[PDB]
Amino acid sequence: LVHVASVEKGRSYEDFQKVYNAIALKLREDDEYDNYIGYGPVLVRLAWHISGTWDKHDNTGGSYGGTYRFKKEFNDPSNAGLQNGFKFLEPIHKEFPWISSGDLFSLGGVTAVQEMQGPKIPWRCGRVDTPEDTTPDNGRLPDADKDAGYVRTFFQRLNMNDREVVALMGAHALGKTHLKNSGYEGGGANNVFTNEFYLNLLNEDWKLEKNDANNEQWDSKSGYMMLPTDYSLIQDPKYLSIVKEYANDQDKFFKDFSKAFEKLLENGITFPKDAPSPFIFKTLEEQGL
Ligand code: HEM
Ligand SMILES: Nc1cccc2nccn12
Repeated sequence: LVHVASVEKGRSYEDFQKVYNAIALKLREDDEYDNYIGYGPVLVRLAWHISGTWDKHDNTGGSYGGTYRFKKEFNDPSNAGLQNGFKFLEPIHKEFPWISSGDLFSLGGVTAVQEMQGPKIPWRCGRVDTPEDTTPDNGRLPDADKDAGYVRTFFQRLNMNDREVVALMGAHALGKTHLKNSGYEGGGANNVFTNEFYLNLLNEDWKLEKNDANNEQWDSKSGYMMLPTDYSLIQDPKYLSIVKEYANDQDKFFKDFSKAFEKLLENGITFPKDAPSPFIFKTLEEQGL
């Protein structure tokens, strides 16, 4: 299976900046969502979930096909709550109906990270919608109740190494867990992209507690929470080294996150040699908008 990127006909950087802007403006406008978290965190999670179905072995899944639009994937139990991201993006897709579904979902995540003051994430267009029968089956996204060895093995399927996994998990500073979606609850209301996941892991007093869904999670009295898979990054010595690196170097985290996230969103895609270079979108702030 080769998935060759194909630029939406006649479109260039300025087209995609407009789409970016529309998402960014809606992020600013619809600020009440999820107890004033806003939609930034769920859009990042959406971009990851649409990409994280990829399997390096056969090139199935991945962002290219935009298959989250189909019911099998839309209704994956692992994707519970992402319907809110999809609804957010509906009027954007109405305004810009030429963009492919994969490009929109992935661009949503890029826009969210940047608008939340995260690193710039270079982004390439050209994902092409594929048919319903290309939708990957449920069960390719990771479980949260597991340990470091699970996390490490899981992410080999996505061709991610230890550094990539640890960098990517820093997105867990964002938003919160919701008992009705995942069987985990809490984490506060953060919508600023920082390296605080690593700082919190290292510096908080964590207790292993059961939540109201009868699942174990790690909680601190300050109101922070970590999944078992998050906490595994400080249980495993190789992950721990990396957690400490990012806790001590915000810029390095930003740079590594940006690379890993771009890679995640592009796994499975063949870019022709004469494809445009990745785009780096300006934030609303940078544009004076
Ligand atoms: C072992 C890997 C991972 C596991 C088990 C995991 C699990 C979860 C779970 C259970 C939630 C709560 C969902 C809810 O209840 O609404 C969640 C939220 C989130 N995850 Fe992950 N995740 C993982 C990796 C990632 C990666 C790689 C990213 C992005 C780079 C990501 C970004 C997020 C974001 C942004 C949220 C918050 C969404 C919201 O506030 O609505 N996670 N994650
Ligand atoms: N631990 C965790 C996982 C996913 C999202 C999130 N937000 C705050 C904490 N958190």
